[PDB]
Amino acid sequence: DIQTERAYQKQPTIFQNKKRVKLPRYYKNIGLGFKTPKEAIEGTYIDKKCPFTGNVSIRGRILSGVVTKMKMQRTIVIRRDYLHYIRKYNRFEKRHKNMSVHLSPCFRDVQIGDIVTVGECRPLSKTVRFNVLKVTKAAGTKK
Amino acid sequence: FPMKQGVLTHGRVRLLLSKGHSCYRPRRTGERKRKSVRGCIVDANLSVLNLVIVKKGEKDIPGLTDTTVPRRLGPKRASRIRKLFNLSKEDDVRQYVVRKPLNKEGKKPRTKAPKIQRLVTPRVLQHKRRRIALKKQRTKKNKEEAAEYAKLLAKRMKEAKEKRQEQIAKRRRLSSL
Amino acid sequence: GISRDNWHKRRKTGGKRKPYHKKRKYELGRPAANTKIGPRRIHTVRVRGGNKKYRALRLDVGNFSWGSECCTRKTRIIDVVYNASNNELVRTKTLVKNCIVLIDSTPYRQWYESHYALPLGRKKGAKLTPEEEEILNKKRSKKIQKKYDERKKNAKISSLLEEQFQQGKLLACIASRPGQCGRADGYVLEGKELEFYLRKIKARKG
Amino acid sequence: ARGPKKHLKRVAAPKHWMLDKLTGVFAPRPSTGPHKLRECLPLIIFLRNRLKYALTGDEVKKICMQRFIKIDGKVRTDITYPAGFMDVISIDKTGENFRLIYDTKGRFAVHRITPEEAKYKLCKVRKIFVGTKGIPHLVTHDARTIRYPDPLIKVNDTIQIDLETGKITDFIKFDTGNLCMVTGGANLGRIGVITNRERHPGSFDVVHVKDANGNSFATRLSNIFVIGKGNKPWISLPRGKGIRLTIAEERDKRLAAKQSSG
RNA sequence: AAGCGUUUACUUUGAAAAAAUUAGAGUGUUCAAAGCAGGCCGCCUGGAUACCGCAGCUAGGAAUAAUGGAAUAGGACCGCG
RNA sequence: UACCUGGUUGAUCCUGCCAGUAGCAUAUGCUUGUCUCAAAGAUUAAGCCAUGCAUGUCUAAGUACGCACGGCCGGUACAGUGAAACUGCGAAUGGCUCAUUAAAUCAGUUAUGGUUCCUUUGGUCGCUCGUACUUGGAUAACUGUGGUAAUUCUAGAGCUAAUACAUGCCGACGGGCGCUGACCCCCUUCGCGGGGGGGAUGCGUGCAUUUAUCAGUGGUGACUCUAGAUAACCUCGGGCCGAUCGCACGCCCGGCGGCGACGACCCAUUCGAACGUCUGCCCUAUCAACUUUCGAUGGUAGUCGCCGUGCCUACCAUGGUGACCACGGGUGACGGGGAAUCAGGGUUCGAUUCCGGAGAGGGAGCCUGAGAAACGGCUACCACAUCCAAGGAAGGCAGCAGGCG
Repeated sequence: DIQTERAYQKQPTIFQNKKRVKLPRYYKNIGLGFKTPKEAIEGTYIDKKCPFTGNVSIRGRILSGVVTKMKMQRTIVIRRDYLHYIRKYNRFEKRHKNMSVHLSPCFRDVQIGDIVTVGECRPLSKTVRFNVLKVTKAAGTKK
Repeated sequence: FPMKQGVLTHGRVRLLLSKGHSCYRPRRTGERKRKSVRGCIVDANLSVLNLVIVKKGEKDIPGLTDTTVPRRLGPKRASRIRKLFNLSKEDDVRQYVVRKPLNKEGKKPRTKAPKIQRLVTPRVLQHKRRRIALKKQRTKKNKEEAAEYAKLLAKRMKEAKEKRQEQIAKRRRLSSL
Repeated sequence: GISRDNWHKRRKTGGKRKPYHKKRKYELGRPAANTKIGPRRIHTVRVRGGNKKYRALRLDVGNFSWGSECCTRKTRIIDVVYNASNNELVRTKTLVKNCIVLIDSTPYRQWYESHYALPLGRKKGAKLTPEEEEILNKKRSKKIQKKYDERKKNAKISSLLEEQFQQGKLLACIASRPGQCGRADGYVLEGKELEFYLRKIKARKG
Repeated sequence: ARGPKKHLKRVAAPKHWMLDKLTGVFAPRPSTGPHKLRECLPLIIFLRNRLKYALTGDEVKKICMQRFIKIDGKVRTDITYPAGFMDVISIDKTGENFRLIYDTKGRFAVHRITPEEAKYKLCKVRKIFVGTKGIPHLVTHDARTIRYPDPLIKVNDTIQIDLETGKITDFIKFDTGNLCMVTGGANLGRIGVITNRERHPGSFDVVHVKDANGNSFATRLSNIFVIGKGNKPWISLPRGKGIRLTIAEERDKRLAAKQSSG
């Protein structure tokens, strides 16, 4: 079922080994007026790199992006189309800085084309410094 | 090339040294430098041998047994004066100082005495009573500083309880509206 | 030795960076501890900022927390059973963080028949002839019999723990880092956490 | 550079000292202390460049050895002491007490105060930390960690202290409708009243400051010092009184003094 | 008075954008370049101001450039067992 | 200041470049009276350096038995300078240059809620429960032996001091409190039983750290924040509780007090440093597919680190990027603020006095020191290179001047 990794998988805050006679879970609000999702509380998973149920806090900047790849485990790759004006030739240039953000399995139905706001945090790997905060649905296509 | 301690060689080796070890003076603080030293063993490839006579012989050499070199510097710490002169804690050390006669041509015969270190002095007793006074003064200062804060803490905990007593009075008015 | 620098390797694409400076003193990496079990021996190292760290080479001290009653003793360490990091450290006796090891139970046993005075384990046929701990179980007054009766009803032990105490050996986890501070503290395995690793030892042994 | 800076170029220092290029390449680097690097004032500039007491910098070295300059009760022997906002450099025997307040411009001004004013300060607390024994600590902008406070002082508040005991005396709280002055930047020297406080999530907070003549302008929360309760300051004001009138009106008052005197 | 808004590109304001250098108030170093003075029987004063590109924060507008709401109806709203 | 003329033809109008036109930097040639500022080895050689010099420093507040001086009032040690030496801080600052470097440096907004911090400032510094009227023994200077061809080379014998080095307490200190808790007192029940108080003995009871839980004084936009207690840990290659010194000087009948310096256990300040986010860089398709068990892309668990991280290690997935130009190559590319020419739009330069990065011939490694992978600091090798008695020693001017190419 769960805890298929090498060591024991649990939240560092919780403790269930006290003398008995559902498992307790610890979470946190994120700030800047973003809600806490329902399944991060309801679920039984753990993730130390999640800004809701892990030892990481969002600080600095908060930006957005659109998902283009998901072929990794527990993280995705986003696309960031931004426009830059050139002073000499008075026209715009199409540039993007695609980079990976850590998608926790707190969200389940994540598809292509979804706009996802993202928050700066401490570096958790070589190049990722971001985590998925909340996921908005795509333009239509409910089915 | 001077010889070394414990190198256990016989020829000529270059060895790095450090502070706290002999045969190398640290010019910069903690600098490492190799130095050509000789082995700890003695052989015929030597120029000067340094010998220390521990057991005196039966016959009399006129070089060291005849002429006894007087002491250059006596003890300076008052405890070594107590060790040398067999002094207790109560007897005075100032009268038992080791002075030296000083005389030369053109000047009067003088005498000089060392400045005794770690001697019982009412100056350091003034320092000893001062550092325990600051222990007294800081104990008294923070005790009253906490006492005035406790009354200041007792100053809010009555208005804050009354502030909630006025607020719990306020919820009763809205319940009867 | 080893250098702790991000710029010595490739980009996210695959290109190789061109460094602009030599390895610095704040890019320092020293050889690993790789401690063993024996007499106590701490080696000190000077670190960045004028502080100190304590490197363990052979260590026997360890203060391990019993979770259900929150009491810990500095109990001897004897061996290594399983480590979640490397299978070589399973066989080579080393203690790093998060090591599942076998420890003696007796310092926690002494507290149990002293504060609570209830027999746990203690297979019949053998009795303590020095009679030191029967004093710890007998000679009760009137109003302390009420207190020890209260402890009797509030000491329902788990069935998994008693089997582990029957052999005298307990399982412990290394929460602290002996490489940094020289201490190999942790907490004793209990309940579901202990139950997971008894399946894991058989999964590797066969 | 294998360590921190110790020297200071004459030109590399920011504008608010009005240092001059023709004298020397270097400048007196402020040492380590309770105030900033670009918001302080070393004592050598305070006496040589402003007060016209000396001609060379070596005279300032002699003065501190002659037990004359005392700072808030403690005689500092370092002529490069970083002295920021509201420090009394108090002359002993002539009695001229000086208080470092910003001028209407970005500079400092020579300001004579009476000894009754110099016995105390107003200080602005920065943070509250619970001490190791549950002791609330107040840390000022010049880092005066005074324990056992009146807790009604909050994060963005100010404290009135005494200097012969090192303890606080009174406080002024951050209420909407209080006086204000910008401590740093292009609007350095703007004395006005607070008209509205706005809190913005995540980023820095902004407080609108209203001039007595009606000139309302915005100031960020870290760039604010309150000087008094309502419209009654607890400190003194230099000439100009922190108005920052337009540059066209400066020349109109400049020629008023010239033609009247000749 | 405190909080919320289908997203941007746009436009405007505000802090910030390190000095000297860009323009530029004052001043007979005999003009002048430069420089931060000087004048009166201790004072008056100054050493301003303007720009600070791009990206980011902030606050008013949705005209214009897009985006789609719901159509096998699991579409909105007040509600019940 | 939004400008031009001549040149193809027997003779015109156009395209078009060239030639003239004016500043902007460098050199050369001629010539030069005054006077105020004044660039100035980088272009090719970040090539090499003879010579001399750039970090040493003593106050009353660390050591003075050097008459080298010096007071005569001595026997109660040192009047006071005081060479030199032991001991702390700095020498990681500064000056020079741009070799190297193309999202890398660097420039603007940001965060350490993911760490340190020498010195300075604001505070705790009798909070701990177990010879102090001051512990111990080693040394430099000095006396004496010199060894060597040569050095800022070094030892043997006699010592002596520590704010160098180890050990460690008088006072606080008599009790407040949690446990083991013997035992005692009171009420009720026929009684067992139930309930409420007192308490012997010992252990533990500061700060800082390590493991673990309970409840939730004070704040942040959010803590696994700070803080309280419970149960233990305190590294012998240790953490503080002044085993330091100097200047006036007082109160009681031996006991009490002052002004400091210095260094300290810890929390804040400052100068910072490093890790992070977004945005911005010259040319190249005669570079189209690049990278990946020789971490390339994420996860789990560990090691190091000042901490977060494939920074590194074993196992899981083969991914990550590119035609929105990836990878690769070149760059007479350190970057920026900026400078020149200009209607405007730009172009070119920017090593050069300011900021940030790098470095001292080249990489590799390192002690001390808070701070260096330093180089007017070391350890090796390579290229160069000094003395030599042939045994060996000794060096880094892309610093100041200056010398050669």
